Amino acid sequence: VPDYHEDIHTYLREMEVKCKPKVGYMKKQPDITNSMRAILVDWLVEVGEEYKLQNETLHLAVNYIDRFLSSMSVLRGKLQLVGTAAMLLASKFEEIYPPEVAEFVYITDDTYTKKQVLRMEHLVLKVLTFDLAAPTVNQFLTQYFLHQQPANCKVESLAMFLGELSLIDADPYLKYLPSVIAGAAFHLALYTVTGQSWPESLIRKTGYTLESLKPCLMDLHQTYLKAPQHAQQSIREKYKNSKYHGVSLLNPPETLNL
Amino acid sequence: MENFQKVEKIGEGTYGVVYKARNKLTGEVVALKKIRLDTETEGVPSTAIREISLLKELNHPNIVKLLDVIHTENKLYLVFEFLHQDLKKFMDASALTGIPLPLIKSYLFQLLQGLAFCHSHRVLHRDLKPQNLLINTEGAIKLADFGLARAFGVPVRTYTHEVVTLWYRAPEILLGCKYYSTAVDIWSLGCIFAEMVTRRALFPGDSEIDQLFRIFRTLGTPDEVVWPGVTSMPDYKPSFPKWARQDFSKVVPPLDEDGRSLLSQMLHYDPNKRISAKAALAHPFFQDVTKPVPHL
Ligand SMILES: N=C1NC(=O)/C(=C/c2ccc(-c3ccc(C(=O)O)cc3)o2)S1
Repeated sequence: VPDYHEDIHTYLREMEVKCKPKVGYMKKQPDITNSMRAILVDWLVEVGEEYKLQNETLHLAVNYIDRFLSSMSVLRGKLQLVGTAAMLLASKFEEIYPPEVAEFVYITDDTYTKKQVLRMEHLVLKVLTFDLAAPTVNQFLTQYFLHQQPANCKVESLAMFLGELSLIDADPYLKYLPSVIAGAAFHLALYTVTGQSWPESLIRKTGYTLESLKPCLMDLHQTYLKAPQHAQQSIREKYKNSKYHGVSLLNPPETLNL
Repeated sequence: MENFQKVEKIGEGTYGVVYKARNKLTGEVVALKKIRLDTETEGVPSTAIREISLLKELNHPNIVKLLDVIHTENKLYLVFEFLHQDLKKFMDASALTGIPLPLIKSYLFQLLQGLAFCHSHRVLHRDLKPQNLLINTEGAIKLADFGLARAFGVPVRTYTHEVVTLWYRAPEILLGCKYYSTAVDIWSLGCIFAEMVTRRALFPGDSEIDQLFRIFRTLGTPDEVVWPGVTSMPDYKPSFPKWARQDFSKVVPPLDEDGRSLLSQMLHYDPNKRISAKAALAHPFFQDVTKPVPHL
């Protein structure tokens, strides 16, 4: 545990603000909806599980897609192409072994060609102006985990579970920064498993009070309670498995007392 | 791309060739890194993708400046500020005379500032060798070649093992360690510092095992006292010869008490005990520091 922790925290806090999508971009998309993006993101969860991709890669690709749809109108039948090129770029950036273009083409069931996937890769790089090193809920959560006195695996798995649930729903989660969603997710995971709250050391590190996490945390408590009813279910399935301590099987708290 | 006239191929980088070029309209002398591309295969190489995005984040006097990305269908060019030569050529050209200690001190001070900036913006360089460190006529040195570089996490995950040119590769990589971080860049810089002092590579191994043994013969063979956890590392063998530590007065004769203190902190076995680039900048070796011009 080094000498760069605070410097990096401070820099990622500047970067998350420069890397955010436009909150209302979906109201200006004439052919696609939030429920279409929710189907796309849920599918990327499956793609990631199929290829054994890091959670970080999932978070990155969702950031690339949301910033891309911030300035670019996309018709519904071209949306999965945006998502595929984004997951290709995220894998190239973050993975030790990124899957191949031909493998990306196979998982779209030949919906697009190789030429198309690669032409879209070039357009996403153009639109994003090569700015791919974006902060994610993931990056913040892992820093926050260092404050659990002492390390609880179910808390960490549930925090990851909750931070991933937030990717699916642009309304409401596009409103909040990665660091806030991660605070909320961590607090809620902690509270559910152990009964403890957002710790004082993190209030101090982040500048975030439990009150200030309240709006995101009200939302995420709702998303958690309604998770088993939700149209998209790939995250719940993934988080049932024993590498996640089966945390999507735990019962949410009925009440937060906040 | 039609505003550039090519002057000369000035090398092959980690991937693709580097040319000297001039801007036909402004006169500006630039370095072009040409990267070859495929449809019919993988797209933009993951190596170019990392390099360009990390370079966008890394604006510092001691980090080579990316001026433009010329992204065609067929070809990808990176446009860089032009620098005179690399440290390996400088080192060869002054192999008989030596590099003046005030300029060794300068160059190390600057490499450490570039590196501190990298590390505190969550980037690992992972390929610090003298040919990736460029110098100008004015006494400046810069980190270049971010093709093998990586944005890291706090705390780190497992990254590519296949990492760092053998001669500058840290013992924790050599010993098959699960995690590595910023201390691997400090190791390489320790190696380079010594190389500047003595004019020869500190640890010129020719395989992973030979590299380890050259390290062991100089610094002593590490044990549980010196490095908690070593004997429990994946490629550690308890049959390794046990050599004693060589005295730095012999290892790097030209260097004063401060320079030897710093080097031994940069070549610490334990990655957690090994000095950081920020701490190294604060070392007494640098109290006197000036910005001499290379006597070429
Ligand atoms: N491998 C590389 N990665 C970069 O970013 C590079 C940028 C760059 C700028 C200038 C040079 C350069 C390299 C070598 C020489 C000589 O050997 O004379 C002269 C100039 O490289 S080179």
